[PDB]
Amino acid sequence: VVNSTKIVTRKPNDIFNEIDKELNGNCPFIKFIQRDYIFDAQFPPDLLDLLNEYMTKSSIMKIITKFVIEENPAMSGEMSREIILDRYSVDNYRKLYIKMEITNQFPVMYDHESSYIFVSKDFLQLKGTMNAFYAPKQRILSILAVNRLFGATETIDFHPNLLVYRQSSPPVRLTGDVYVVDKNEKVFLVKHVFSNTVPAYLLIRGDYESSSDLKSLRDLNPWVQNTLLKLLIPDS
Amino acid sequence: LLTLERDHFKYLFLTSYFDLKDNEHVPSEPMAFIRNYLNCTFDLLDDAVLMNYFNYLQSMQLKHLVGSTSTNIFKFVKPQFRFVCDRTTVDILEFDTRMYIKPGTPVYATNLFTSNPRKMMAFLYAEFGKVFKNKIFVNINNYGCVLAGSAGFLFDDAYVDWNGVRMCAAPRLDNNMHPFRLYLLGEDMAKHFVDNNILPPHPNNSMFMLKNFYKGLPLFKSKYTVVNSTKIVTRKPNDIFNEIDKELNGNCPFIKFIQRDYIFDAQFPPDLLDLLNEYMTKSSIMKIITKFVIEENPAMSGEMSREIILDRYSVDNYRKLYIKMEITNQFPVMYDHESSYIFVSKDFLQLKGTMNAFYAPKQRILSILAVNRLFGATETIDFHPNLLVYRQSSPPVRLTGDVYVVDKNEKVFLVKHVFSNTVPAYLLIRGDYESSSDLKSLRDLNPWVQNTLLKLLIPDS
Amino acid sequence: LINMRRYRNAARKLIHHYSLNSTSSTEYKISDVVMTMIFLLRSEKYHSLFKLLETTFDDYTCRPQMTQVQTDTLLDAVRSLLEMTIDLTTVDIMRSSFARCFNSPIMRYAKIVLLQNVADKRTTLEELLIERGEKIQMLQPQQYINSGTEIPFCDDAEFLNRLLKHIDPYPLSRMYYNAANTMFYTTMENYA
Amino acid sequence: ELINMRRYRNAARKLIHHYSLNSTSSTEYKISDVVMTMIFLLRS
Amino acid sequence: VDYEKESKRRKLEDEDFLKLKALEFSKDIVNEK
Amino acid sequence: IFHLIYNNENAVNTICDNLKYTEGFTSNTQRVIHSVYATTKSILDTTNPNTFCSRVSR
Amino acid sequence: MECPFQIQVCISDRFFAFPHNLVEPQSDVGNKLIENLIVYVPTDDDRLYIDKKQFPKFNSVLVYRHEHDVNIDSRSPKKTASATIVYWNPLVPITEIGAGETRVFSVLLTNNLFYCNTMIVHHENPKCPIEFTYPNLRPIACEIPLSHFKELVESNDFLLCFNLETSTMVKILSLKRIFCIFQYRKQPARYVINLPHEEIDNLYNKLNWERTRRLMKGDVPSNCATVNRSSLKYIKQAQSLLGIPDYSQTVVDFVKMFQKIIFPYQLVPNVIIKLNNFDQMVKIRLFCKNDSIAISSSGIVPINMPDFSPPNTFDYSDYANRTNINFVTQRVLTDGGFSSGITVTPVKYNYYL
Repeated sequence: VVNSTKIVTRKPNDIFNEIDKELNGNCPFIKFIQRDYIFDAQFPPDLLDLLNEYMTKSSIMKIITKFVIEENPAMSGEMSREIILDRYSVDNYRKLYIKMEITNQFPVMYDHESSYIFVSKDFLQLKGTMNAFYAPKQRILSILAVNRLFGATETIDFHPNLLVYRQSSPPVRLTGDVYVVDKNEKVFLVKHVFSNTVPAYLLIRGDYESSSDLKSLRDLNPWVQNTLLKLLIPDS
Repeated sequence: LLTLERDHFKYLFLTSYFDLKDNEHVPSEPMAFIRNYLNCTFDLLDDAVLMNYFNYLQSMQLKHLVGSTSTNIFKFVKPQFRFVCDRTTVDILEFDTRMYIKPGTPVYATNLFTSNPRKMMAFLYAEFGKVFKNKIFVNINNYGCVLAGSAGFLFDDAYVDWNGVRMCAAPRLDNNMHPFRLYLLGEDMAKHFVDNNILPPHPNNSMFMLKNFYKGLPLFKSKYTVVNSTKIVTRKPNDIFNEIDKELNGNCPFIKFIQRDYIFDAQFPPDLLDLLNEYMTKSSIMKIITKFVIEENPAMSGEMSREIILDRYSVDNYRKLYIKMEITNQFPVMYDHESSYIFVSKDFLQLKGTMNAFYAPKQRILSILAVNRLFGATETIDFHPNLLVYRQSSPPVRLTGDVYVVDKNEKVFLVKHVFSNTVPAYLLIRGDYESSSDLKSLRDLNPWVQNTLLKLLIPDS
Repeated sequence: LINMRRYRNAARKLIHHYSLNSTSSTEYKISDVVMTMIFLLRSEKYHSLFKLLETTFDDYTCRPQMTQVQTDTLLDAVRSLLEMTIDLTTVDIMRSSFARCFNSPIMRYAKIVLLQNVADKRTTLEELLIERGEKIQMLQPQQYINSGTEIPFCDDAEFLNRLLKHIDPYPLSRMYYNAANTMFYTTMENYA
Repeated sequence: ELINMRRYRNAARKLIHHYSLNSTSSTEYKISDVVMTMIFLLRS
Repeated sequence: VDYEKESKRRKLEDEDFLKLKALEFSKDIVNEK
Repeated sequence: IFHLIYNNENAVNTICDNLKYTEGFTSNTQRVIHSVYATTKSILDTTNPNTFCSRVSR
Repeated sequence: MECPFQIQVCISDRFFAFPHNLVEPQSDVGNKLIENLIVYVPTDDDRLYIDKKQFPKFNSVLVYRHEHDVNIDSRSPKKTASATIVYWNPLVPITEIGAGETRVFSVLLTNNLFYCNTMIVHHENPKCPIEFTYPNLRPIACEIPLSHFKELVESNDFLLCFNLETSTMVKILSLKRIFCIFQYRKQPARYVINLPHEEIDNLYNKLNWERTRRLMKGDVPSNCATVNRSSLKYIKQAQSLLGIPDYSQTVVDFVKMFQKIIFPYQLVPNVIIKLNNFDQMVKIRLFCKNDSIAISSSGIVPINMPDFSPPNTFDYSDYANRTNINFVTQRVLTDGGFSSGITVTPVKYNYYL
């Protein structure tokens, strides 16, 4: 333990603010852990302190990073230290700064556990989706390829108006992977990687044309496919 | 065990803080006590006195002073000064390409000094490996090892900035005898040494030694033949300028204005200030200040074997000294061809952003000293094209000597001119002018005038 | 508390109009005058100007006496407020205008006036003509051109077209209004 | 003190009373007087 | 006394490293295919 | 113009020198020649870099 | 951004050419070396510069263009124990890893590799090229420098060209490789980048950030920096004003010209000040060996002290007042017979006068 501190709250926005501050300062990624038994009893504070020395391999963890990654290294922090936020109780959390060491033990996650990306004010997570968000100022609907969203205190219901039809006298050319969602409505899904190398897809509606051959949606992964089903099929 | 009085703490600081050799003036008690203190025969010394001295340093508020109540501070290699490295690197300059340090990295000056960093490297890197271990790739040279530009250790001189870069030749050469101080990068290294009481194996010694709280400035006793003296207190630069002007006007051909290069290090006790007044640092600041207009006749000549010195020995206290002109008098080392300073008179104003350019309104003249600095300017005027009022003349006004073209379209020229009192400079003129001889390229001009001209001419878009 | 920013804005607009430093013409009201005076009182920076105007509440047919330091402070304050340049002549113009306003009674129709009581002896245009012409004839030509010469007309038709495009969105009506009122107000100041 | 609180009170009382009784100008009160009254109210 | 043999050897290599790369991107004697 | 388009530096230099020693070169002919040469060189400098990039283009 | 410890990254300018010798089979959990090798390259053309015959340790060698697999989170890439995985100059996140440790060689150090745990940085003695912005140049297809390798190591005047649809990361990698080749050139080479000024500025910014990352990882400082276009324009204006032919004077030497002033006059040259300001838009401080003070844009400062002395160090009230300022300004106006363009400012003072 390089350093430690504790906090108490029942307001998720507080935890999200702590995470956002840590990420903004210098943290490339935070290990947010939640103990998988904090709901089993009103544990005495002494018992909580005793348990704090220990961890359960099955507890919950999230590798949370920031959506926008600063290009320059001016924001780089210590290269041999990590930040952990442990929800060791129902309402008490402990922030820990520890030395980056292999011997450190951690809860077992999925072999290819998808990373979490913090939600910024530039967009809002679509209700009923763990990986879909909408940027109003950009008028863009985006679906993370393999990454979860995190920290969203607010969500917006999907609505066709979001997919404002782009007007263009000549069809706007597109490149890379393109998929047809609704030929009648000129709705397409375009593979897009955020310059910080975050894979995702952009759902667009408008006068578009593809440089290459359009591709079947079945090529997409089940994650994006499930999100798309939720977003597209009306919940009659 | 030897002891020492608070009244002798001034002697202790004088001896231990600076690179002073004129130790003959230390009374007997402080002499012996400091001798043992420096040779690190701490077993013969009262540790309580060391704690008292540390508290005295804290009371005087020495900058960067960091420590605890452990005698290991003096008895072992320990971080004694702390400060953050923050270099606004200018890659276009061929700086002294030392090991890179990440901005914001803490840096600690330890009391350890070595005559050969490469030999200490074994032990120091052993400690570094103890601290970090693993297989961390590090930048290691014969003068230290650096981890990710954020941790580790290195050897340098006893005095570095860590905020600026290294450039140009050294006005001082004390490396002849000066061992390299040890510097520690990272709270990790600092804390490790503090807690572990690290100390290299003994072969003080020839190989290395400890100089606790040893800044190492080239201090020396003035040995001045003081004809007269006086002191003043002020924070108003106009007051100092007025004193200088009075001295120059009366009979002084030139004044030696000295400023001590450490007056910002602590709230030095007045007793300590008095003790230091007997001494001077070779690296302190000096300015040879004369008067722009030099009276032609000798009626204004003063004593030919006396000099006037104005020493800013503290932040707010200055001492004016009249001393006999004597070669043996020691002075701070200036540049081999240190340019002289010229006092600014009311006839003109120094141009903002220029150390050698001024404008005379009544004459409507912009002048740039060839090799001389301006001094005393409490006011400055922003450059503006209106200053270069275009001279009207039906026939082009003839010019002689060296002439240079600044703007042919705007009839702007630079004319070499020497003030009758033999002060070289150039006059920037705009108007209907013609040259008797061939016009000359500006590249012929020195870098000093060239820099001033660039500042004055290129608009700061 | 008060909206010192709004107070300041109203004060600035009113001062501009009453100093003839802005061709802009708009409605003004006792609310605006009160804005101005309250801002001046509240501002430590402008206490001197507040005092000057407050003195107008009296007979106001008097020349305030100030030290050079006082005059410089007042001019600096006014110049900082209007961000310009200025003159103690403008100071006196504002004093007279505000005195006339303060002494004026509440009314429904804004009193259109001309400049009056600025800078004792009444002089006619003829006397000014005689005196100024004599002094001018005394003066000598600073510079001159020779006979003939040639008006330097431009030639680049593309340059002319570019300028035309650059000026197209400028309403001739507004430009004419601004220019005419500028000339009129400067003439008014000279006369007063 | 810039404000002559006594004179300011006098003017403020005059106008407020005047207005406390009627609903008009009564043209011997002058914009100044308003200003006088309002400044008094601010200061008090 | 652990000299920076690594740095010295690195510079020595860099001297002819460009020539070695030129050898790599040189021409081949024959076309086996 | 032709000796510029076609890379004939010898002919260009010959013409330049002859114009230097022909007619009132200094008065206005020199400036006219420099203007024409500058225009041609500007066009050629606009074209040639893109042409070379096209040549080596994959 | 997180990286898996299973990847080890080596950064070296030499890696502009693939380091065949450094490749080695990786062992599995059973300590069985894998005879299959998979080499990943940023572009298809790169394959032609991988000689499979230079891998005796392996029995099968395959080469592919690394491509972002949107279906795999880089935070936990899929593992393929059947082959040893090597990435050369990767431009997109590594979504696949080999047996043992997945090896990476790169001349670039992007954020993706920046957080990579194992970072091996090769150090080189700097050797800078020459920026020669100017409308007999030798065109170079930057996308394929190794094709032009002979010319790059022989000639000294290169026109750097790019295909229209070349990607930004491809451009950055090509420029980095070319600059490494110049770093190994004995004779600095002049070059001209046939790209828009803003694009060149962005590329230079990204290269600077990459160099910063390398330094933070422990790379040796290199003076072989680059100049933003605004700074170049300012330098050109200065040279023209001084009457210095641009082709004759190099920017580096132009700046060095004022080192004679830096220390002896204890002043920061205005050229350096302006260059620093340009970089900031995209303060100065320095000293000499054994020097007791530091020269700064603010003036003289005691070593290690802040760039500004305590506020109450000097009292300027005597002249730093409206009365004195106005008096001096009015005197100047009267004496010079001026009516505008005059401005007087009180002179403040840092630590020292």
